[PDB]
Amino acid sequence: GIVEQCCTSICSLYQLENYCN
Amino acid sequence: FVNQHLCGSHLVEALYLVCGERGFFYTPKT
Ligand code: NA
Ligand code: NI
Repeated sequence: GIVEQCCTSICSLYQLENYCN
Repeated sequence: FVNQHLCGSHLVEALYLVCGERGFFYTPKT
């Protein structure tokens, strides 16, 4: 998931925004 | 914005900045 993707690869702030409430 | 390499607590800092007062969920694999 996003926690693993951001750390093993890279991720964008727009991907992170999907986890806001 | 630029892409990110974020592990551990650095990812939660990034979620905090992105989401602000909307809040967020931090949901690692188990
Ligand atoms: Na970005
Ligand atoms: Ni560190």
